[PDB]
Amino acid sequence: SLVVQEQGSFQHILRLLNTNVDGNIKIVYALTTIKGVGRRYSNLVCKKADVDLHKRAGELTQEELERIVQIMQNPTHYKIPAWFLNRQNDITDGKDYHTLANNV
Amino acid sequence: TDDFRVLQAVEQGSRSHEVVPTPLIHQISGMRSQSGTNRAISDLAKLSLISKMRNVKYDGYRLTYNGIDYLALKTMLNRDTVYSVGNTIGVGKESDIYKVSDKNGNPRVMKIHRLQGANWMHLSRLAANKEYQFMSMLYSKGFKVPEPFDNSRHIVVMELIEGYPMRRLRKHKNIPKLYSDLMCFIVDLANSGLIHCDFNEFNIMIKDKLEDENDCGFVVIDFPQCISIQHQDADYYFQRDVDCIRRFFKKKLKYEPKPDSSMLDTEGFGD
Amino acid sequence: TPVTLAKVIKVLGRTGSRGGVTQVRVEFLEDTSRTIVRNVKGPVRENDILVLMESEREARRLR
Amino acid sequence: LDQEKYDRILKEVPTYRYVSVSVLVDRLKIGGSLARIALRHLEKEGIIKPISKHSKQAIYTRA
Amino acid sequence: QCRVCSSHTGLIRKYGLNICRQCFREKANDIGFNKFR
RNA sequence: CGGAGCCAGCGAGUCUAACCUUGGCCGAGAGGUCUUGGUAAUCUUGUGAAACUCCGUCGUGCUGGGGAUAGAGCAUUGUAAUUAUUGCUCUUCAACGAGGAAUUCCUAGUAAGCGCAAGUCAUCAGCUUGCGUUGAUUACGUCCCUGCCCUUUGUACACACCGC
Repeated sequence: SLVVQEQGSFQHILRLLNTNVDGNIKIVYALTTIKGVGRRYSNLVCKKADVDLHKRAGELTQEELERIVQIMQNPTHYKIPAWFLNRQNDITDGKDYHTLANNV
Repeated sequence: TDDFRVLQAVEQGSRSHEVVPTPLIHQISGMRSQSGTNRAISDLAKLSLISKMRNVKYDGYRLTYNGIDYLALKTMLNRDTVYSVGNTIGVGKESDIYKVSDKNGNPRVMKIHRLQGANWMHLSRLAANKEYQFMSMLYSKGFKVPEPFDNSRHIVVMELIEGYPMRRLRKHKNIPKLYSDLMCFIVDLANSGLIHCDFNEFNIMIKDKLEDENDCGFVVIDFPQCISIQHQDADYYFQRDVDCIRRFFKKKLKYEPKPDSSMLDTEGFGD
Repeated sequence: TPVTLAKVIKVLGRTGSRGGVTQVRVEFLEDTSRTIVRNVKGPVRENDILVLMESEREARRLR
Repeated sequence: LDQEKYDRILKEVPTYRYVSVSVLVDRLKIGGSLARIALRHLEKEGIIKPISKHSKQAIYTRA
Repeated sequence: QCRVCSSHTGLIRKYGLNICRQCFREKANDIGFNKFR
């Protein structure tokens, strides 16, 4: 494609949800680094956030990190239904949880 | 005492001729009547301790692997050894390894050798004697190695050692001293005049005493691979030992040598 | 490097311990007057061409 | 870091008589993914000339 | 389950005929599967 | 990995029962609903299998290889699924960087890779058998090892002495 070149402006290692993320992989496979989040989960989250996933995680603005975190604490409000989450139909609360990385 | 003595007598009625007929086992025993000899031979044959070869006009008795070890047990009743038999850990090629126990209750290792009529037995005997003498040479030189108890004509009974192989050992803290150890020990091998070509991961056995005093040792079992330095191909054998240590410490322990390793030309000024 | 060019003229049979090597009678290609006996590892039919290095070496038998 | 990786492609590709997928990652500046983006971009510019194209390896030539 | 002569050892359980491989080769010359090749 | 192309054959199928199922709607799927065809070279079936072909994503990093282990729920057969029968969804991502002493099988569509079908089948295979797709290397020599025999005949010391 078109070689879109950036004069610096990317950070090597970002940190999100209290966990270090390498800002050089694709954003799916850079957010796969944290616990409780796999390939298809980060993929569907960034498709609901409309993130270009052929772009690396160094070329990602923190506003999209805020969007990804908003889908983290709101998966069921952003049209990602109950089959896709970690703890569906709990016994303690009866709800559907997606247990995050450092909150296990 | 008496039945074991007569079974020792027919053991000694084997080193006279080839495949032994019936009246020689009658008369070498020198017992009273037809009863003891014939019912003993039938007890042998029903327990497969003896076999019948009937070559024309000629009865004969064929000893298999079964009816020997009792005498070895009797030979080891003489030498204070094993009372209880049987726990399978390892069925090797030229030996079958069992875990046994004495009257004292300590577990030991019983390597029976199966390498018929005389030659299977006798070559198992030569193998056991050769390995016992090699163990004696290693312990006399001072190599850390299991201590031999006895070599009951073709069955070697030795100690048990609390070790596990290095393939399941992730690393230790003192990796460069372990590399200097596994270099200097092959140096000591070349200073013995020998090269153990199978110096692999499954050979080297580590006993683990503590985590503070660090007073431990090693166990090296490479017996049908040790080759004298005078032979045709010992150069790359030594180099395979050195380089298997180095490639394991690069692959597993992620350690590269800062001092250069010894060559065969380095160790030619040794022994 | 002397590249000896050779000609298979007469096969002698199958030798070697494993029964793999072949004794081959050789017409030397550059000079017809040399007839050598050589040892060949591999399939050879009559009137084939070999590439030896020494015309002067001859080995009696093998085991 | 845009003006001190990108133009070395424009110096090296006219130097190299043979430009393919993994004889252009070898300069140790770039990844193996964006290298093919630079390949197609030099196709569009014209320094890279297509010889043959496959989905795993693509052969080109300098201009 | 052998429903013919109580001969569970080696039932041929295919197609419900349920004959043991001993008695199947007893009755092999009644069905027609015989030796050709 | 993500799309696309979509190539076979051996089988096998229901009665006094619930077999093989085409198609249509619902469900992310598992699956469910409604029927229809076939007792069979007819329907399932042209079994649109897998490996394969092409194009994009990846970029050598225990990696986007691996999928062991574990959590959560949802469905199917079974009276009964707990030590989970099994299927589906997300997550947790372990040893394992071509493997020792030693070991097995093999000469053309054979090996090897691949899946499918039939019996085990109430549910699943990593069990067994046949089928088809792609399709090497290298012998066509040997008794040198491993043995297996086939023989030839030096012979029984026809059982001798002893030291013991």
